[PDB]
Amino acid sequence: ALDLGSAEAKAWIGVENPHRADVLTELRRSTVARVCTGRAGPRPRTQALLRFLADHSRSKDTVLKEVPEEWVKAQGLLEVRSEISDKNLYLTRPDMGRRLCAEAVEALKAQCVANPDVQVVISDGLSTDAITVNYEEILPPLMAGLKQAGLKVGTPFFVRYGRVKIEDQIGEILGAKVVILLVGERPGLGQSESLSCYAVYSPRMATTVEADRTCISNIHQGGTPPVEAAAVIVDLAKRMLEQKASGINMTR
Amino acid sequence: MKLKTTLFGNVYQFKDVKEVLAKANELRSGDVLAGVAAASSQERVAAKQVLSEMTVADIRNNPVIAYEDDCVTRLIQDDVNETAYNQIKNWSISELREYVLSDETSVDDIAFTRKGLTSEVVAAVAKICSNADLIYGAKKMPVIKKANTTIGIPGTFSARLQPNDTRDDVQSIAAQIYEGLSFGVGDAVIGVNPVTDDVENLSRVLDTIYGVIDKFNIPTQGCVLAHVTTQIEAIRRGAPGGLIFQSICGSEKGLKEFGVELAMLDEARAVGAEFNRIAGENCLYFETGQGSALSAGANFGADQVTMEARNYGLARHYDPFIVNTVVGFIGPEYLYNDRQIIRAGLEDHFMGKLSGISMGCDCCYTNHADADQNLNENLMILLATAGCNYIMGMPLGDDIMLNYQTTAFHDTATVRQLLNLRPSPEFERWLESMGIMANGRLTKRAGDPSLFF
Amino acid sequence: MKLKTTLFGNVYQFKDVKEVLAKANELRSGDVLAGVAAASSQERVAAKQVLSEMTVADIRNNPVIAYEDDCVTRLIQDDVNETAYNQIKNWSISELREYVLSDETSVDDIAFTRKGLTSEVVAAVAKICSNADLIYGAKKMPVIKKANTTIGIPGTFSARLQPNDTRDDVQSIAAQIYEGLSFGVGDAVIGVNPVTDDVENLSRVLDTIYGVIDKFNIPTQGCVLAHVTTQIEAIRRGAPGGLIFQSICGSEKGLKEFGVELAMLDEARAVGAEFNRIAGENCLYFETGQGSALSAGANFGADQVTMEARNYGLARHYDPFIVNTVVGFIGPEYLYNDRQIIRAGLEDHFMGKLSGISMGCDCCYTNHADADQNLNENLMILLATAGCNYIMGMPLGDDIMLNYQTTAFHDTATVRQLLNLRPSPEFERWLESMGIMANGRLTKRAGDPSLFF
Amino acid sequence: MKLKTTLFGNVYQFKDVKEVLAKANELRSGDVLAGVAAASSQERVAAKQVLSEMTVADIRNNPVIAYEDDCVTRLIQDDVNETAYNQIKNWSISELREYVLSDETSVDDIAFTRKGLTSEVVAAVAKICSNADLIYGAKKMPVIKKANTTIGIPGTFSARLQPNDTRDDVQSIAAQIYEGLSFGVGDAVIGVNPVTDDVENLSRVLDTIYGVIDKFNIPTQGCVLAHVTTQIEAIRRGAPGGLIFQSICGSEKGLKEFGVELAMLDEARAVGAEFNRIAGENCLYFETGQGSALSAGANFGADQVTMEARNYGLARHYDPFIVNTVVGFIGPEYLYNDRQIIRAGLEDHFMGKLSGISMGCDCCYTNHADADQNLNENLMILLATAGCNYIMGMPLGDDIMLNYQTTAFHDTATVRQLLNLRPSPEFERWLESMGIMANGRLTKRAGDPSLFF
Ligand code: B12
Ligand SMILES: [N+]
Ligand SMILES: [N+]
Ligand SMILES: [N+]
Repeated sequence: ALDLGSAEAKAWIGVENPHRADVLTELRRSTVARVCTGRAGPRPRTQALLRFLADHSRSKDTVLKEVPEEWVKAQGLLEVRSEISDKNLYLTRPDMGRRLCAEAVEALKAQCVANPDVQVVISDGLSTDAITVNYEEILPPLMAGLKQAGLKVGTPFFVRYGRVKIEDQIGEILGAKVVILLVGERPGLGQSESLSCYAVYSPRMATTVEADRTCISNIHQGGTPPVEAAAVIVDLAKRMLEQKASGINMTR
Repeated sequence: MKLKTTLFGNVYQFKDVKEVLAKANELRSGDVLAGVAAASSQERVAAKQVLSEMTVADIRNNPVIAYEDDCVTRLIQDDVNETAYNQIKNWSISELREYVLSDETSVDDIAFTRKGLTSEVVAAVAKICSNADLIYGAKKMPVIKKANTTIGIPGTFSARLQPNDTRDDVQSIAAQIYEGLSFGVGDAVIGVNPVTDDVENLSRVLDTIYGVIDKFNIPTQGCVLAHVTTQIEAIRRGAPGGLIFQSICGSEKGLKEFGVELAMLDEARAVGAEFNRIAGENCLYFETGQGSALSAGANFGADQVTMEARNYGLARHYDPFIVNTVVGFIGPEYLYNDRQIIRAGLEDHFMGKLSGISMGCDCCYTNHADADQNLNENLMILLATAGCNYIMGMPLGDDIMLNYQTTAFHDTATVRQLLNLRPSPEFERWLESMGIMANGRLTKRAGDPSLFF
Repeated sequence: MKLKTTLFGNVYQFKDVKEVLAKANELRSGDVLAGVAAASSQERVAAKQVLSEMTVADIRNNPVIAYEDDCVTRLIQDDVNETAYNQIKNWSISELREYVLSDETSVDDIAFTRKGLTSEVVAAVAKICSNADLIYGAKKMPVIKKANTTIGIPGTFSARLQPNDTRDDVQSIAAQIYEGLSFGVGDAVIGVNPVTDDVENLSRVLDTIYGVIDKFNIPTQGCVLAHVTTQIEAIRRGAPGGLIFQSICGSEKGLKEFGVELAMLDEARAVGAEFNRIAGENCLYFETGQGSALSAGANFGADQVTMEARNYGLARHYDPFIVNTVVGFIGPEYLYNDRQIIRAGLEDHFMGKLSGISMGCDCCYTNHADADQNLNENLMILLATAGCNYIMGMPLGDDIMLNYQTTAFHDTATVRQLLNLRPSPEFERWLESMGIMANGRLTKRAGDPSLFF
Repeated sequence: MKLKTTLFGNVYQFKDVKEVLAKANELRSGDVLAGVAAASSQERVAAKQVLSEMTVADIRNNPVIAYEDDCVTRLIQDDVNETAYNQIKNWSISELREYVLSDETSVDDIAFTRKGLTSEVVAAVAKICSNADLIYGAKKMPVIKKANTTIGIPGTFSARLQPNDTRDDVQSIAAQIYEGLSFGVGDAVIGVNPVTDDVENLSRVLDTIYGVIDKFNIPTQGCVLAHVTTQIEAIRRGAPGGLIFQSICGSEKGLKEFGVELAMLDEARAVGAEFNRIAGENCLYFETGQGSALSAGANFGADQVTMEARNYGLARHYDPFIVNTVVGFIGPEYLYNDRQIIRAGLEDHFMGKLSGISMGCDCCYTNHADADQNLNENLMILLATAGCNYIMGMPLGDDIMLNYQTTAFHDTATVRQLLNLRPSPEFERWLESMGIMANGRLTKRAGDPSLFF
């Protein structure tokens, strides 16, 4: 008996007659990649393929699950959304996900801190799990360090059905010096909690290019710890404010 | 020139060449998102017929982006051999398609004919080609390059070892390297996608890659697929140089989206000649894929197949060692399902081979698109019969960092033994001495990464 | 045996082997129409894991139809080599899949192992096989038969000449014959699907086929795909007999739908031995396809893949010259789109080669299905790499009578020249004598039907 | 480094690297005329031993002309792969010679090692190499290039058709063209040395060459060996361009003597990419020869072997299709007799192959030198065993215009049939289609120019 989602199935070694089986367990402990699964001729082994399909079924489910309306309110966040109305349209209209809706822009100028130096924006993107799993672990330490020996920190708000380029409109609307977008990356096979950070200095919808942003990706327990990522994002925004540049326009 | 035809008694008129190029495309979600797709199957066929009756001069003199407004257009137009163009300028695209597909057309004939083409003409041929047309046409157009291994020889099949980690951890990266080498993967390159973009990260990943290369005297090359500027910087400061990588887009505004100038690629060519550990003459690596120009708002009303062909005209200028499209890397907003991803992978490889570059393909998909791993195995075999220069390799095709599924190390060994294909002759010699391969097939002790210990 | 598994902490219960076999299938419209498909992708993987842990005895002892209630079940069960069965009765379906795919497993190893299998066990292995598994596994399982041509030799590729007409007009049928021969098509069989099912019409078409065969001394065989009863009567009356055809189903109720008794197949074997112009020892021809058992209400709660596998255990008893699935002949109610038709094509061919029959495939689709001609070109190449024994051939693939689209005459020549495959050695010698083929490639005058005049 | 050695108890002091390189040369009249030769055979061996003990860095850091004072020195120094240099900078010239000659050293080993060398280091190895060393070392160092023909493949042997005339008469030039083609000569290039240096005369000769090329569809390329400026202007005006030629020298003062700027070679590369009828990527042609730098007073106290080696480091920067030394073209003031001309021929070819250029040799002599036609036949065979890429060809070797004697059309056919060497594979296919060659040998009707009529 074996649960394909169990840790025992994830740590399975499939090499039949190994040269050094102890070394194989050393490689298996060294990576999350599906190594040391063996082979059946030149094809993958049966159990390794079965776990692949079981992980794909779980990954395809996380694509359409939205962060509940009660969760974003439980964090005391102002929820707002782009021009997208549902996740089916979100997958086919990236342009509509890069523009705030008509009620979105008005809600921003009404409830958010005007002309901040660091504006934090949290959005679902393509991974709800990247938001709900990593939030409480990264947001308190991020918004502390931005304030401890800090500056004018804007008001947080959640953007539903949002893409990365929508942070150029947010910085233009609020006049923010630095815009920090925490967004869930597209779902992987073994996990779907990967959170990313895209930061740009004083963005403009008409001139800001994608290379003007600094990217910190793979923020999760398997990757960069959300606590560890909070300290480096605060340090980043400090350097983007000192240098008055972001993306490839920064030194080192 | 004619921009109109009559199909079943109904007249189908089009505005310009850019609309004819776009509406002749097979149906994909990207052309609908751009508003340039045909409204029905009749107008798509009508657009193909009008496109097939246009001449090479009609499409060369009408680039989707003007000469004076786009440096990629200038590079494509400036690199045209005008003698080869004047020979074929009056050929209709229907005649150029039959010319490429003809068994009376040799490889040397195409070698001179493709110099009279532009990327717009290359895309025009792929639009009026069936899936078997794209496969057989590309098979008779091999492109051979040499770094520390020779790639693209008919009867051979290479693969890139892709060991990505969520934190660029050198223990996780090395573990996937020993797994890929045990399956015969890595004759294209051992290329790492970096989760960061700092210079000290790249050198640490490169030192790990080349520590394995120098340990077992592996004939191959290393690469970290960060931005080209920080690649140049790390190599300029002592990091071992092999292949220099940069993502490219078919327009100037698309290059500005990636932060890339054409002078950066000239510098990468000069840094490789002074620093890189490459025995051959080719050391550059580009990656493409349909939908990049549309994502950057830099397609200018052109379809994603024409814009993808402009990638190949830009890459041909720098004579790279390898180019591969990442056919299903972005999402379903540009390529929705199995049918569109296979069609794009066949188009991209055919256009890359017609452009004269060492065209490979990352047969891949994402988890928010309508596809599964059976799609990767379908396309990897179709492209292999088309003479695809190389594919990617990861443990079971599961990328723990890029959050997508590509081909497994099993998949390269499967294709090689199914179609009786060998690796690069330099790499095959190493696998034989390592006891991993014999007569192109994996030995009993192959597929075991603990063999290197 | 276990009818249960825990996936992600969730317990999945399954009724019997019939439900596990059905739900382990990849998603297809026929299983949804049959009410036997998995409710979710999670249950589908659960059914695969439960299926992988069941032994060969679990599925051999649990056929989808009872022995005492179905003559096909009796034929499959009585033909089992019991010594080979006892060697593998304790193996799980997971161990049998790894045994088939193993490079340490030779053709002679499978030659004896397959005799201990039943059709339900053959379907079980295919359900837990990926698309590349079905391709590589079928490639290492060649089945060679011989009539007037030898088929199935690795490195060869045959093709059926299919000249159909709306009124069985022999002049229209003969026109398509010269078209196919000019492309190298016809080494499998020159088989005509008849509009009428009368004896004199069948004999008239046969005289036309063999008039061309005798005039140019073509090493091949003729056939008219009518009912087996009227084929036998026409041959008894003096019509030239080559291959004797009959459509088959995987259940006794399914055979009754076609009006076929098992004694009719014994008679066709006895008539062929007395009358047919065949040099080899194989002279029978069967066609299959998923959905036929469900169309007749004769699947009895089983999925269309397990029922299709039962066609092969039945056909193996008569050792025919050629068998081929008509993968997308019926409609989208059984196989909806490109993904399902490709999957079924790889399934049917792998199951046929595992059962030991000369398995081909009619790569085809209907106009009310979600498919086009680029699908046929994708599947023919994937199956050719899998060692498919033969495909069909019509001018551009358009059947003017059966109202569907198969592969073109161009398609066989493309496959052969793309993959370096030859025709049947006897037929290739004839094409070389006719100046149609040299070194496995079409000559300059090939593809021209006026060459025979 | 040591500038001194004790030979037979006698201390030999040398001034700098320039004197050691010059005195280590074998005895030739040019070095005596240059005042740089060794005073005795004892000092010559002393200069060889001192040269053998100096490292690669000693000679790389001591070019015969300063960097800031010579653009050729800058081009040679800037093209050095510094990573490959640091691997070998501490090796002595003795260890580098044994490294080149080693059977454990592969072509790919030298492919990277040669990038860390300079022209002065290339000459250093040749000075301490015997005649068989120069032959075996150059044989294991093949350089393959491709225009419309592929040249340099081991087992092949090419030849330049050289039809010169005293008045550039095209009818006399065309007569020699049919003579050479009837012997299998012309796969390297059909290059005419022109009496006049005007544009219309150049274009008239080009139209004559390509009129023969286009009539019989000959896979080759035409050239008129005039100045590079008038070649470019003629091609810009519409004359058919194949190879663009220019004589080169190993110093900036030497290039000024010919009236050549390095920008002129950049322009010929850019003009060839826009106009020339070349299928491959190589279209440039350079000719060299010892004594040219001393003739222009542009050797600056260096010997003619080190100056000739600098032609190759310059030519390598432009990656031409063919380079060849004209070994005995000038007179006895630089190369006196048979022994010196044979030695220089082996020297020049070995140094060219070590530098990575498609090295040929015009085995020739003048009538005021101490040589005859038996010398040309000795050197052509020694160089053919050394893998010489090509030689010249004239009727019996008599140049009616250049007033010297090279190799005959018979000479290429003799070499090929004596050593079982083939022509360029594209050209060999054409000779077989013309009934001139079968199985690498001249047919009965070969050698007859009236065959083309
Ligand atoms: C898909 C993808 C791309 C796509 C983006 C197009 C698209 N519509 O998605 C393409 C193929 C163009 C791409 C290109 C590059 N990418 Co990228 N990309 C990804 C990937 C896999 C997903 C990001 C994601 O899920 N975003 C969430 C979604 C909801 O947001 P989105 O608005 O749909 O997508 C936007 C961003 O993803 C952004 N983007 C994508 N890649 C990169 C890279 C950088 C440095 C920046 C600032 C932005 C950026 O562009 C999109 C349009 O706004 C990540 C890997 C990961 N797991 O995070 C790597 C990743 C972010 N990319 C990366 C790199 C290295 C690049 C390149 C710089 C490569 C190169 N050498 O040129 C380029 C240039 C990017 C640019 N300046 O425009 C690295 C970042 C390293 C770092 N710490 O800076 C990552 C982490 C992984 C990798 N190695 O590929 N990428
Ligand atoms: N693109
Ligand atoms: N069936
Ligand atoms: N020289």
